[PDB]
Amino acid sequence: SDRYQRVKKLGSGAYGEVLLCKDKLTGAERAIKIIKKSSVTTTSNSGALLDEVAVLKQLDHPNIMKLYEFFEDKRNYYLVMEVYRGGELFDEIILRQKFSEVDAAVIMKQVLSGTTYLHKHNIVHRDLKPENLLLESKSRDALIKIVDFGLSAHFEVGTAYYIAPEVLRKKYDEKCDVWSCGVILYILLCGYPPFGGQTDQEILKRVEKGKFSFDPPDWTQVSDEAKQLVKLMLTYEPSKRISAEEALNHPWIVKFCSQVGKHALTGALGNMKKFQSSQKLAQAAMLFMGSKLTTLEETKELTQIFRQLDNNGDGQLDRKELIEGYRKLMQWSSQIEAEVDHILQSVDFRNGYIEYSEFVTVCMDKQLLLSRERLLAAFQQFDSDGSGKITNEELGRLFGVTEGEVDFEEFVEMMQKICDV
Ligand SMILES: CCN(CC)CCNC(=O)c1c(C)[nH]c(/C=C2\C(=O)Nc3ccc(Cl)cc32)c1C
Ligand SMILES: [Mg+2]
Repeated sequence: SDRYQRVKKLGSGAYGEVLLCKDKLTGAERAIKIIKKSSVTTTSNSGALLDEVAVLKQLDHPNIMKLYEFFEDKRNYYLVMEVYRGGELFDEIILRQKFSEVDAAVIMKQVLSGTTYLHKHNIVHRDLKPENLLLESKSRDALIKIVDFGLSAHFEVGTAYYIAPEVLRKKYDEKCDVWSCGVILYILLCGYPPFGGQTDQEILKRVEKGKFSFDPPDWTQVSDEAKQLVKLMLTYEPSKRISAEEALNHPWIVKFCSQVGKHALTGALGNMKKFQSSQKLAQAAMLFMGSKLTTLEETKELTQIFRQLDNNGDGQLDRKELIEGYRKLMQWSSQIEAEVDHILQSVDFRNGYIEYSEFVTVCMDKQLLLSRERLLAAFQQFDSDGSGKITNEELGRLFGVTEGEVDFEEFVEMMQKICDV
């Protein structure tokens, strides 16, 4: 009943899910965020909201996400945005064999130019983090695109490393983005966050205290200009913190963007590889457990659905009935659903009238088997030593940010049984 055809989920953003969709008109792919109106409280009014939307539609900067369309109906708001296929910035950094302060400045000039442009348009990101730094494509010269900013003044519904102390007190302005930028920069220069901890609670307590250091051996050979910039961006008092524009024009950016010898960041890069891979493995594990719970829920639900459609109570359904049941699971357009059911009837199978419980298992086993192969990818990027095992300590960092050795098979079993316990 619209213009877009859903292809798949890309992931999550502030206030809702982001779907890869096909524009039926031109065939072009778009990233579409859906904000379910029930999931938000409006803290302003429709005119104020639509005013920001009009500003968001006008943003045209090389380092800033483009917004094509904003529309709505009774249930949802829809934001139609560009798809970026270069991946997250830090996932690309950790593929490198070398990294210098020049490289760090070339990155930060882009982040700071975009952030300066947002602030000039009175737009605040408010949750700026590396995952919101997307490479536009796989092109060699791909630009960093900042995504997911805006709308914080209009809606109310890891990431703890990047949050300004004033945001924790819910009394902030655009200066909060400068702090997040300063955290990202700190990590670029030494490879670990300035405010650490094993849990969100621990991290945030360090954030609110506001103390950090430039420790040896990491910070020894870092330029005086870089440390000064970090200090200015991580100034505790928002009113005394430098602006995005002043950071952009800071001597460190000017000096290092005019060009890797005297200012290599080899140790930083090694740390970043460990930092990013462990973060991505925690994320993958959370998503896997997330998927396992959803699969068990939808299993029981689809069984109840099919049971109601089973008029004679023989535990069997034909193709058309199966489709009707699949439709009802989504409710808890028709052209796409028939494909998934038919492709699922391949393993199910000829007779035309099948036991729906078998359809249920085969349907969800394909969900569980798909979940593993996504966790596996993250496990492989994490497995920097040749062991193919995760230690109890590494596993402690994982579960301690989630809710003497173990291989991938044992790891999966440890998580699937945790979804039972
Ligand atoms: C479970 C792994 N999953 C892949 C399905 C997460 C990895 N992310 C993506 O593949 C992805 C891609 C290719 N693009 C995006 C997100 C985009 C995107 O491409 N454009 C865009 C604009 C605004 C906002 Cl808020 C978010 C986005 C994402 C999250
Ligand atoms: Mg029947």
